[PDB]
Amino acid sequence: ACVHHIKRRDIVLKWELGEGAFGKVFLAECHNLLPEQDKMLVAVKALKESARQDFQREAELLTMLQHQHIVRFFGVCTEGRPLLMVFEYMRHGDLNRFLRSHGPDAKLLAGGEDVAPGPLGLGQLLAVASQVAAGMVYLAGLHFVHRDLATRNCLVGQGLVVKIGDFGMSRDIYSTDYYRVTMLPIRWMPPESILYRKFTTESDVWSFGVVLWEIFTYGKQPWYQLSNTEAIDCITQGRELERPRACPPEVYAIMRGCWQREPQQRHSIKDVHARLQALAQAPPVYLDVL
Ligand SMILES: Cc1ccc2nc(CSc3nnc(NC(=O)Nc4cccc(C(F)(F)F)c4)s3)cc(=O)n2c1
Repeated sequence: ACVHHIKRRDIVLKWELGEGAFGKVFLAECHNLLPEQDKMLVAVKALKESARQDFQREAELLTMLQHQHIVRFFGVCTEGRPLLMVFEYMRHGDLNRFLRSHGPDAKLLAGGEDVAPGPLGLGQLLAVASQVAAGMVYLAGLHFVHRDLATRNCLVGQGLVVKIGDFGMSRDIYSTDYYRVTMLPIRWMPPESILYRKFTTESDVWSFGVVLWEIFTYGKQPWYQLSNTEAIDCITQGRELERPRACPPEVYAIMRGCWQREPQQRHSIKDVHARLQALAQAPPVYLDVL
C-alpha cells in the first residue's frame, strides 16, 4: 500500500549478478516501469524464504528513504513467489570492488567509459566521498542509524554516481569484514559501539570516517594487519588509522574529526559533507597544492 508494486510479467530475468544467504540478485529487464523508457535494466533481489515480514518491513523502509544518494528502490512483486524487490541497476557494483579495480596499480586497461585509466585522482576520490556524505546527511536528517556503513554497502552507477544501501549479502562476499559472535562490522565501529553496544548518529559519523579511509586507500580493509580481537583492542584503546599515502593532510583532518573518542565531540556529518563537497568542487589549481 505504501510500497509500489510491479507485475511479474513486467520483469524478465536475464542472469544472476550476486548471491547471499538470504537472497539472489538478478539482472532483469523491466517493462512499463518509467515514462522515459518503455524497457530498462534493473536489479532484482529474490528472497530465500518469517522472512516475508523482514522483506515487507525492508520494502516500507526503502520506500521512505528514497533520495539522490540512497539506493533507488522501484518496488516489489508479491504476486506468486518468489517475492521480488526491484532496484536500479548500478553497473560498477559495490564501491569496494570499484575502488580496488582502480587502485594505485591500475593502468590504461582500467580506463573506461565513466572513468579515466590509472588510479582514481584526488578529484574523483573527493567526489565519491562527498556523495556518500550527502547520503549520510539525509539519513541523519531523518534520524535513521545505518549501523553498517562501509564501501561494500555503497553502489556505483553510470557517470560514477554513488549511492548508499545495506546489502544482507555483504555478510557473504565480505565475510572477513565481520566478527561473528550475529555479525559485527568491528573494524568500522567506534569504541562506544564495541564496548557498550550503543549505535547512534555519532557512531555513523565514526563509520563514515572509516569509509573516507577506505576511499583514500583504494578499498583496503581497515586494520588489515590485525586479527579481529587485536582490532577490538586497538579501537577500544584509542589507536587511530594512519593517513593513507593518497590522502592529503586536509582530508586526514576530516577523518580525525570523525574519530573523536567522545561521541558528542565528533563533527556533524553536515559539516563533514560541507568540507568534502567544497574540496570535490574546488578548482584544479587549488587541488594541485593540497
Ligand atoms: C553488479 C551488481 C551487484 C549487485 C547489485 N545489487 C543491487 C541492489 S542489491 C540490494 N539488496 N538489498 C538491498 N536493501 C537495502 O539496501 N536495504 C536497506 C536497509 C536499511 C537501510 C538502507 C539504506 F542504506 F538506504 F539506509 C537500505 S539493496 C543493485 C545493483 O545494481 N547491483 C549490481
